[PDB]
Amino acid sequence: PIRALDEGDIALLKTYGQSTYSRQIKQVEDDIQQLLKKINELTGIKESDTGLAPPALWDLAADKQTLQSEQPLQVARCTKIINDPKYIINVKQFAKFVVDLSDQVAPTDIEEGMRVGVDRNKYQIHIPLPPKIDPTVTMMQVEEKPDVTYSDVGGCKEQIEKLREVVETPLLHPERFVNLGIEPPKGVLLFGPPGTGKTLCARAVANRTDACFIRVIGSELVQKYVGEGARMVRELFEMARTKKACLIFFDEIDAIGGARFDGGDNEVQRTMLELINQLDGFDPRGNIKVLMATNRPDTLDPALMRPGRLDRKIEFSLPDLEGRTHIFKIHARSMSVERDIRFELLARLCPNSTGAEIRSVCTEAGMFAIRARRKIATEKDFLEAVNKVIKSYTPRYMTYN
Amino acid sequence: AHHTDCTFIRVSGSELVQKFIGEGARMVRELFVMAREHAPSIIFMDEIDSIGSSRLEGGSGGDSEVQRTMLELLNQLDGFEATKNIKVIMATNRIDILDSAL
Amino acid sequence: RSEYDRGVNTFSPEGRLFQVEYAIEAIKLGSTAIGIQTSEGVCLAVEKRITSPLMEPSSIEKIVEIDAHIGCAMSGLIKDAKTLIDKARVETQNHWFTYNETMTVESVTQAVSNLALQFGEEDSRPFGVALLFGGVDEKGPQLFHMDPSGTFVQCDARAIGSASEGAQSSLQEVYHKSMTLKEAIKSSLIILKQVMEEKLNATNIELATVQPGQNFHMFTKEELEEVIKDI
Amino acid sequence: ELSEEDKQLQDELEMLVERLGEKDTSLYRPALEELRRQIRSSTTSMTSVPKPLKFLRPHYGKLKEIYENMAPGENKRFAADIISVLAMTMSGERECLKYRLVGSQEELASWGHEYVRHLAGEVAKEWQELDDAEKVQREPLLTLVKEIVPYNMAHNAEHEACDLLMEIEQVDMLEKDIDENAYAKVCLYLTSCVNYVPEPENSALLRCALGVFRKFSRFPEALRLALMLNDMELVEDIFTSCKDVVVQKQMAFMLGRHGVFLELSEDVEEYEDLTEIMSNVQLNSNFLALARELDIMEPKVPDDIYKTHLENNRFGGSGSQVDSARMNLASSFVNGFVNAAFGQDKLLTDDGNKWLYKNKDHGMLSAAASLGMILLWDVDGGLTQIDKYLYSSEDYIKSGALLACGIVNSGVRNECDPALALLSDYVLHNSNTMRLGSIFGLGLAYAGSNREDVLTLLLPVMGDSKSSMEVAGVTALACGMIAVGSCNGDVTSTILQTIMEKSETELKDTYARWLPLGLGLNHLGKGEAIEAILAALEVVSEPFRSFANTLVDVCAYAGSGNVLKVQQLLHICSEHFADMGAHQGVAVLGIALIAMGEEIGAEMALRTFGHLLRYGEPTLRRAVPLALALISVSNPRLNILDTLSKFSHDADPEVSYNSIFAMGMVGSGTNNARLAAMLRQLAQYHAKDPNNLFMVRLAQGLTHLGKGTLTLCPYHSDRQLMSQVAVAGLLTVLVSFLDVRNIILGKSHYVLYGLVAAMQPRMLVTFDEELRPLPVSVRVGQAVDVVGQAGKPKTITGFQTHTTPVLLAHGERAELATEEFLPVTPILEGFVILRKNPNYDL
Amino acid sequence: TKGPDAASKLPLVTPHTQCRLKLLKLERIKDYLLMEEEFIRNQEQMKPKQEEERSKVDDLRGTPMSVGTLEEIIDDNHAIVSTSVGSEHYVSILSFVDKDLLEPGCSVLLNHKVHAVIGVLMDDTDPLVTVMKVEKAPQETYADIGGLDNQIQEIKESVELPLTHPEYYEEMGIKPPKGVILYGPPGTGKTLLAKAVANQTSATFLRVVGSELIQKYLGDGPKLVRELFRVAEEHAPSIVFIDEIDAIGTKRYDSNSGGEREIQRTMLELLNQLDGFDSRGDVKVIMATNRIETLDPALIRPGRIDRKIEFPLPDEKTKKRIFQIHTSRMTLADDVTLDDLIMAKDDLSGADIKAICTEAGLMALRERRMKVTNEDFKKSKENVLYKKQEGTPEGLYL
Ligand SMILES: Nc1ncnc2c1ncn2[C@@H]1O[C@H](COP(=O)(O)OP(=O)(O)OP(=O)(O)O)[C@@H](O)[C@H]1O
Ligand SMILES: Nc1ncnc2c1ncn2[C@@H]1O[C@H](COP(=O)(O)OP(=O)(O)OP(=O)(O)O)[C@@H](O)[C@H]1O
Ligand SMILES: [Mg+2]
Ligand SMILES: [Mg+2]
Repeated sequence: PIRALDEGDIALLKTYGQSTYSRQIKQVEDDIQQLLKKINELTGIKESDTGLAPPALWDLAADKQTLQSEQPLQVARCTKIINDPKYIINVKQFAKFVVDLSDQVAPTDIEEGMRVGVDRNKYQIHIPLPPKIDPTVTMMQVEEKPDVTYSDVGGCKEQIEKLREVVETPLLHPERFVNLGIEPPKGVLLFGPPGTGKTLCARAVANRTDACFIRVIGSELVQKYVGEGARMVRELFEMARTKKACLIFFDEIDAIGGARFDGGDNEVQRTMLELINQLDGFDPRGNIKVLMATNRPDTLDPALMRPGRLDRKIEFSLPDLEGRTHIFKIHARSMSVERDIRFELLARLCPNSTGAEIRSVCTEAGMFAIRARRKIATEKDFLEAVNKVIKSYTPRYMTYN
Repeated sequence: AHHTDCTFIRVSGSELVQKFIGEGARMVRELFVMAREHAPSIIFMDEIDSIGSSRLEGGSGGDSEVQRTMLELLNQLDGFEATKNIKVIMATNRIDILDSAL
Repeated sequence: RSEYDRGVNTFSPEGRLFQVEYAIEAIKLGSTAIGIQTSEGVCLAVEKRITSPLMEPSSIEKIVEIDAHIGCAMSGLIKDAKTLIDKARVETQNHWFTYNETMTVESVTQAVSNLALQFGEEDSRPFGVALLFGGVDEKGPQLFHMDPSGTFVQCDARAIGSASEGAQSSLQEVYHKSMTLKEAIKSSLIILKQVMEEKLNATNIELATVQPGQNFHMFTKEELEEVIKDI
Repeated sequence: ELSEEDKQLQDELEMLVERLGEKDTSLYRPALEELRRQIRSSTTSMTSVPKPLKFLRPHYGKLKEIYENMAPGENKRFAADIISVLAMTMSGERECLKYRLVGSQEELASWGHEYVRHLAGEVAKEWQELDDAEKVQREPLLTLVKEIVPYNMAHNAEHEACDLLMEIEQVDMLEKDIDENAYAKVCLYLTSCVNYVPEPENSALLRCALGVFRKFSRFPEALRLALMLNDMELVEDIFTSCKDVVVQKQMAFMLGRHGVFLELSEDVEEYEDLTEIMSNVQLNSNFLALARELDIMEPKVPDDIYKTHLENNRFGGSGSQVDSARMNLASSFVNGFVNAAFGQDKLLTDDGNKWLYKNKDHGMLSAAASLGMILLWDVDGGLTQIDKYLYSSEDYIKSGALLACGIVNSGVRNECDPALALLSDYVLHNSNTMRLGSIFGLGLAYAGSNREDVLTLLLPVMGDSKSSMEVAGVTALACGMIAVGSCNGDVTSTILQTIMEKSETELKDTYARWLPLGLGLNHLGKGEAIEAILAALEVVSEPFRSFANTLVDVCAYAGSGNVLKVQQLLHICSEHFADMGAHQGVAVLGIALIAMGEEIGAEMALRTFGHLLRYGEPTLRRAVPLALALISVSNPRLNILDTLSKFSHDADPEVSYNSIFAMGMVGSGTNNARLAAMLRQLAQYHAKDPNNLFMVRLAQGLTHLGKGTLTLCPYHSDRQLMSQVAVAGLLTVLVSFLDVRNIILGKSHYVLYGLVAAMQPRMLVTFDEELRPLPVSVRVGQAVDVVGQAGKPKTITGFQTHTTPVLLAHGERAELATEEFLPVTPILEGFVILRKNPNYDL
Repeated sequence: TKGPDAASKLPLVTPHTQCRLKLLKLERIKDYLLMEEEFIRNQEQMKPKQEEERSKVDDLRGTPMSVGTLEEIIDDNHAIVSTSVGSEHYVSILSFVDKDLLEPGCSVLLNHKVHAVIGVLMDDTDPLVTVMKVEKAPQETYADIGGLDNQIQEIKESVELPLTHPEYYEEMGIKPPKGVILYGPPGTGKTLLAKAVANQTSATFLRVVGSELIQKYLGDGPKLVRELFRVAEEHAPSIVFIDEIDAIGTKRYDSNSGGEREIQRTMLELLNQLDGFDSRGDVKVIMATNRIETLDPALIRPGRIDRKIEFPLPDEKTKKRIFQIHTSRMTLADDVTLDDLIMAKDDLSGADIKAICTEAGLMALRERRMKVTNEDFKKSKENVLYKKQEGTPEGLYL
């Protein structure tokens, strides 16, 4: 029995009511939106910054002189030298050319396998170039020590000692191992529950690594083009070999080191196979201690987990009571806490909680102390934080006693 | 679609599934962007049972990808950005199988 | 472990039975109980862990009279603890009946372990409760600790429950062979207050003592305040 | 189509309208009566579309002609009523109103609510269209309003009634039509609408509101609106009209907070107590008690404030051993502002003279001023601790000692007024600097006093041609501060004669920019009496004439929020031509001044200032940060701080100076950790340029002023009670600051102390009727409304139960969470008298 | 530095109801808008050196200018730039290019003919990421949420308070929670609390769907996540909102599919950015999921998501607050006693306590009434509550 609306009904509904100010307000809103759009269009620039130096820095009219005189040179590698000598040059992907040197360079300068520049017209070799240093692989280095030391890692004395015996002791004091004929393990696989502190130990090692520390970004190794990830792994391991006693950290190794299956991952599997032979196989790896971490060790290919590539498998178990107390002290060193805080009770109230949950509890206690305007967080704040962080995420406890 | 005087974009059951991961979400986003550009518009999703079924857990059993497309559609219809002048008509038997988010 | 820990009848690669350890973990969820054995006698202090003021404090049983000369402290599952305590009482009464003598604390602990041992020997699950047996016998004051696995060993001062690790560590520091009952009780109360979430008072702890000559004496409301006054 | 009843009704109505064809006796009366009944029943129902009205699309032209021809009495009126009700939906505006005007009167309510609303709109439109040429049509509209207003009052339509009454420029009807249950709604609506509606209607609206509260005997709010209009006789009348002692005390305390000191009469009960409270002598004790409660009584060291330990000491142990005059002045300003108002310091009270000796001329003057700047609100103790430097070995230190004495007394008034006695024999003192110090001491101690003795003594100072130009500017600033926002006739004439007598050769100097400052300060907040001022100023030759005109015009409308005047200022800024740039600088400062009145104005002025900063010229860009600082004084808005940080590194130096000063002013007393980190980073970055580092330390001092317990906002009581003395001091500082090198960084470093005239605390200490500290659970949060026009006091949100005393940030409002007491004043700011609730029983 | 690019928003009008005070407020805002328009329109017109330098630079640069990747820096006036087609060119670095920004991996701007480097592209942000940035802040503020107070307080302490009042956290010594997860039944107020935070927040707000982070190509997913977080870091104070996290945050499991293993890789890149080697910076992540039991434990562990805010179905007080919020605009009648519908059994969510409002309005329109009545609300509830089929047991329990 419902009846549809007509034109007169619509008109009366939109008129029979409030019309003394509704029309004016609606028009004002529409025109305010229009004015905002007009202003945005009028400015609508946000001039994007470009690398233009200060006016005095360049102030050069000879830049045109160098542009007109100097000529761009394609970079290519001389695969072979022919004997007037002729040179076979691979212009990356363009084509293969058989060119001869320009008078500027001497024949002795150009050697087989060296990447040299060539003119865009005749392809003559004009100048040698330093061997390629990959930009992503080079940026994969640390060159900035994180500010987390071994004193910030608590409850893992045995694990930390094993990690040092793997990545630090063999580098600092090779004599203790050479005298007894002991080859120190070259790799460590830090596997444990998430938030237990593997990455913290890795950061501590990088902090006191006193060598080349390379953090392997799982994103770069997985590349869009086929064969690019294996090339990146091969470049990273070469850059590690050129240095002395390098340290490679394969964070979240389960990102690429999945179990092979029969297209599936395929390309990532090829990159994994490239890392496997680099770590172990022909052509000994050298002084490159590999550090791998993963919260899910069961998905790794058995080849990558075999004790020839990851020699020492450190298990980062949930901290025991002493470990939890030490973690609480470490994370509460800066907190303005009262002097009677029984950290033992807070440790015993977090039965199975990693270091990350302990830090969360400490931050929650601080936030509770901030809620009520108190600058000192009493033990009651810590108890409430423990309830909120662990217990939050009676009849069941009734049976127990 | 006859008496509409308005763009009446149509989406069948399996048109948003797609093989390559992320193609369903991209297709849904392009569909909604085009509908907004041609606003007002009505999107008809016949046989929404295909994509939009009750959400299943992860693991080999779960379809996952269709789940991602359905999540994209859910955000589009009611998310951070509220659609203006875009009405969706979805017809599907078995009303009880559709997840309690669509 | 997920495939080997679904029964006391399965052996883990280590050879561990991954169901008794779960029983120990379950006993780890009970209220802390402390027992100190001294030449003068044996003292048992525990945590009430009262959940609601409406509940009768005497309804929840942590220290019970297994016999007039042996006291038992519970920490863990209520049902297993009650069954084991009743079996201990029955065994003590049977020994008195047949042999006209008070069964030694070692004998009662053995009897209770026997029932704690039939955890699937074809005449269920391990009894998820640890009992601290304290009493005086022909050998003098004694304290015996039992775990769901059935292993029982004499302990001078054992702490069991939620705060087992810290309580035991502090007991090692605060225990000596020449302690008297008063100092032992004071130390036990101090330790319990140290490892107690709520401020210690007369409504959250029940203290039990068993000295030679006298019987199992559980401190009453008035008595407990007298001891907590100084600590 | 239509339903059975629908078509039946439509056919019946068509037949009824058709029966109006010829003129038989028994057709018009029955047809008209039935049409009236149907229309009334339809409209006097729910908002449903009035089916009789929808079906009614005949033509009344024949009906209108018969209406005019026959029965000019009842039948004509009935036809007019029917046609007017019909036109309520259609567009017959003039005819829609006229048919009701000439039709049967009956009553508006008998027809329908929507009809009454439409009639109110029609009346407003006609009144707007009806000018003063003919009053013949005026009376009928007044008669219609006479009944329209009560209908809205009775049916919860206060908004519509207020809109109609203030739309026809006639508001007095509220004086009698208001009801007890609706005084709050009308008062809140008019208070909200006062700011956004211009003059002279603004003045009439404010006066009518005052009348409403006076009729309802709402004394605090009536006084609030009297301050609104700045009508002193209104304040005196309200003071007379009080019979209640507790309300008396609360109003006296509030008026002391405003800074307007009215002469008290011994006849009033508790004259001594009320005068002492309104002279906020005990405010020092209350602030010290709050500091003790917060356990922050320990003085902070400038070394700690700069956090030199944390900064990357690239030059360790060799780059900080040079104590120049400028960095000494910066450190003095820091160990002042920061430790200010606590009445104590571990480096200034004990090592004042040795540190002072290291400065030269202006620097030592500023150090001596900061000497007393340490102890604000402690009159006797401050004077005792500063007399030793007042007797300093160097006679030049005496001016700084006088400045410090005035700053100590700043914000506190003593009945015997030591400052005037101290300066009586020194105002004529030949050396310029000591007289300057005495005058500034008088200004800080006697900020806003408006005591005729001080102005009369300054008149010889104005006529003292022997005084130097800087002394002349200081005297003008002091005379303006004495009569801030008063339009002092004697001072007006004095400044008028001085500025006309001024010479162009001695006017081209940069120090001649304070005379318009004083003119505006005297005429600050009163824009109805400056046209003659501009006419007189037209005599002076350009370009200084343009700057003086612009500054006087801006200060005439300080806070009035006039869109047209801001438009003229924007025009002035938009045209590109020093003094010509002074025009644009004062224009930008005026944009900020007028925009600060309302939240919407300030928020939009932020965008306008950013736009003119990214488009403007060097003078506009220089004036931008000062305008932003003035708009958001002691309101550390994150967007404003971000823009100031973005422009703090600008290649133009003066832009950097102004940006750093704006950072310091905006975060006055906020103790913003982000702002503090930004200031520290800027100080590290500008470690080479002495001036940038000096004013970065200055900004740090302003931000840490009172250790987060002092606020320089020129507004109060929910950020609406503008502070006349505070605003005047702010304009003086800003005008002295548009040119920093010559004044701020030149020979007049002591000008920045003028802003201390705006110093005020922010706190939530609660007392009892005896005035003893009475702790009470108080909820704290931002006053953000969650409803429409229900007239709610902002529906305090972000509740945080706190025990008084508590700290309320800018725009932060806390309410008396305990119904045990009812405040004498509805607001909850500063100290309040918690009146025990008699209605509630424990 | 590149400080926050906070979204622009006009001030709020309080009256809401179409009273003349709202008209005055809107007129004032429009006046200031016309003010700005006139000022900026006169500036260029009223406007009447560096032109020589600009002309010289642009004539040396020429057009069009190719955007390429800098591979290495050989000398101070020579570098190897690889054009977009993968071909490396040994081009000459011109004087007018700040050598400080020239670093390997940067997007260099090259002359089209000689390929000589002429400028360094600064932003070069992935277009699929620059879209995420919130420019127009949503109009839904905090007053537009009924209840969810505890939740509002937690979200404010996580994403809002730290910027405004960092003093408290600095003195207490605790780093403010930098990650919050919003989980709960559907239609509870998760995306709303996100919209309100974006409206009030002064930091750059980035919105993602959890499905746009997945790209068809292999390495595009992790690289897109890295680009998003790099853009968030570029604007120091930022809030990143990943709604529908359960799209890519499903529990990691051995998947015999590159699709699944690619999605897992995207999740791993996300969790590496959130809390891994190198600090995350001052970027706060807000995530919403109507399913938190299916998320990878690593993603929702403390350190990445520090406050697992729960969003329950509204209770009686919250339901009354959502009726007041969604009926304030509506012209209710005198007999509308909302408590009758507010009672409910247990299962009325905001969406419903709003669709119910919309349905009541529509049913009022059906009877030609713009003022709703109690019967309209009851019918609307009966019509719009038909969501769950049974969701209940039988008459077993007593
Ligand atoms: N054992 C620990 N001691 C102290 N702090 C810890 C510990 N474990 C974790 N934390 C704290 O938690 C932060 C994050 O933990 P971390 O990233 O090391 O966990 P993880 O186990 O490596 O994580 P995932 O397995 O998910 O990769 C650390 O930076 C540190 O602050
Ligand atoms: N508590 C509430 N207060 C006010 N409005 C609410 C509330 N809950 C829901 N709403 C309204 O209903 C809409 C739906 O809520 P919201 O968008 O937060 O859903 P959600 O929790 O994100 O659910 P989904 O899982 O479907 O994304 C809101 O945009 C708002 O208009
Ligand atoms: Mg990690
Ligand atoms: Mg959502």
